[PDB]
Amino acid sequence: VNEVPDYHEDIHTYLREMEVKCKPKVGYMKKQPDITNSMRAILVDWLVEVGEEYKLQNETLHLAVNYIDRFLSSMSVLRGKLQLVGTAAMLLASKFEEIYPPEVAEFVYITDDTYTKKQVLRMEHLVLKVLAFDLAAPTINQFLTQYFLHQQPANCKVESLAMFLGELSLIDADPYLKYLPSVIAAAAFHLALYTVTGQSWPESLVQKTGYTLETLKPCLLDLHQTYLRAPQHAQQSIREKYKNSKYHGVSLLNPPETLNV
Amino acid sequence: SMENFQKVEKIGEGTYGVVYKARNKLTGEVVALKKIRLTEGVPSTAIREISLLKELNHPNIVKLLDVIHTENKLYLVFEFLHQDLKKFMDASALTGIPLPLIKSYLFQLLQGLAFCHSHRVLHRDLKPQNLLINTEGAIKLADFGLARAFGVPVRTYTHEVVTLWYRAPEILLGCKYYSTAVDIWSLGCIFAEMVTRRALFPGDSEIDQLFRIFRTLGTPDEVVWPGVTSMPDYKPSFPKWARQDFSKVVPPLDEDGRSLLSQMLHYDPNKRISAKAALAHPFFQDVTKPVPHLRL
Ligand SMILES: CCn1cnc2c(Nc3cccc(Cl)c3)nc(N[C@@H]3CCCC[C@@H]3N)nc21
Repeated sequence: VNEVPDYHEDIHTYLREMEVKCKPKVGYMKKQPDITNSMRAILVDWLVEVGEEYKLQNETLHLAVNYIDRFLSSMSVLRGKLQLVGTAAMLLASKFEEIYPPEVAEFVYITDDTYTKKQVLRMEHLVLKVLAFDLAAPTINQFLTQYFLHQQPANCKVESLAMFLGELSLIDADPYLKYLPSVIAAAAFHLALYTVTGQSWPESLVQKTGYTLETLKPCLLDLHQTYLRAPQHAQQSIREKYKNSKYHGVSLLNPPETLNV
Repeated sequence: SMENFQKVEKIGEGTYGVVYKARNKLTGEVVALKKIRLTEGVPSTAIREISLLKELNHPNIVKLLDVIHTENKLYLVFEFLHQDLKKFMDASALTGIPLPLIKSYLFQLLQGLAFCHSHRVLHRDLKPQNLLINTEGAIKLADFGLARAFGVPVRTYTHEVVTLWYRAPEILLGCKYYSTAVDIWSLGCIFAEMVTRRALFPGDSEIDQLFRIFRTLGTPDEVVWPGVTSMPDYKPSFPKWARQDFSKVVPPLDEDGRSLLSQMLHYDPNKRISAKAALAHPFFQDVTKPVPHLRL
């Protein structure tokens, strides 16, 4: 009943549909005159830090990122205001998803008084207007937790390693903006399964999703490379986070040298 | 937008905001306005209601028509409905509600609830004050202030949920997780209430509520509900009341109604009937949609 057997299939179908409607414009960053993929990389890494400081759910982070990409898909923003957008997004996400959201005043504190409370609250309203209140977006995590139900024997290092890889994809718009949440989550699940147990993407998820190892190959290649290059990446907050016992220190596990794909 | 609406009268106060009846001057449409005043920005209560109700279009869920964002206030424009079920039950206190109407309203509430659960949404406050009815014979789920989008499987959500009288045993006993079953419990308490015109478990505290439920359905043990003996707020010193016949719990109800109600009030959330399966139950064999019997 906690896995809602009577409804999980209707819910998966619904999320596949919404995934397409909540998609950011794939090539939004070139039409932004003052900001770059490098600057958004810095911002997402900062949000991961904020999430660990205030002990927020991982879903909260994934949602915030979705709100940011959609807002920037239609609104030009100067480099000096990118942090104000990102802070409002995290406030909106916490209000939606958290049992105990932090107060507005703590969202002002974590910006080092770069912005006023009046500014944060007004940016909240503008983000709502731009998104037309469509805040219940599907995320990588929403698919991943469903996929986890198809394990022979459930395995905690598999689950935490898929979460970590999914989270890594949030930092790099190029090229993860061209892949849908359900696909990135499928690549991350297969890659975690293989790395830990040597197993592959099961026939039961071929049946649920329609996705095969061949249709996942493109995203699965980019994600392999991201995993390999992670100790060298300019932003390290996710690797640091997944050292914790809470996530079974999975960022210490060595990636495989090759895929067999 | 706001200059086309003419306020008619106040209706009353909800979970949050205040509700008015009003008229669209150009179009003729009668609507219900929920006014929310703008401390902390936009309340999470409204963020959830607005986002979830925009996604949910069904004939047994109240329709959200527009959001008017005047930066000093927020106005929610809704289809107008003539009464709630609670008030209608008082208007039928002597006389009763005819059985074909109870059957119709239970059937429609299950359709609406099945639709919520298929779209990843938990109501959380299903009671007769939150169920709205019209002249043509419809009933609709309303008030999504306490609602919440869930994941599969569910995580730990807020504990301080559902009005006391309609609150499921798994919430009362402090379980880590609750799911869709919580809304079915409430709907079962309501079905009994339509038949009887008085609440089925009217407790005055968390512990009295629990004791009233155990007195009617039996104190649960490990055979009827595996795990109950280990729940955080279970106490070995609870009294062990015997379970009474359901023919005594709701005396006027036929054999089919009793079957359905027992299945909706099952102790174990894993065995409790789903809204989707309840639509196929023999109770609804002959169902229709008559108009209410009194004026609204
Ligand atoms: C916002 C969606 N909505 C549409 N129509 C609504 C409504 N209708 C009426 C009209 C006249 C009497 C009554 Cl009890 C309800 N009441 C209503 N809420 C009131 C608020 C407190 C009094 C009881 C009822 N739940 N909400 C309604």
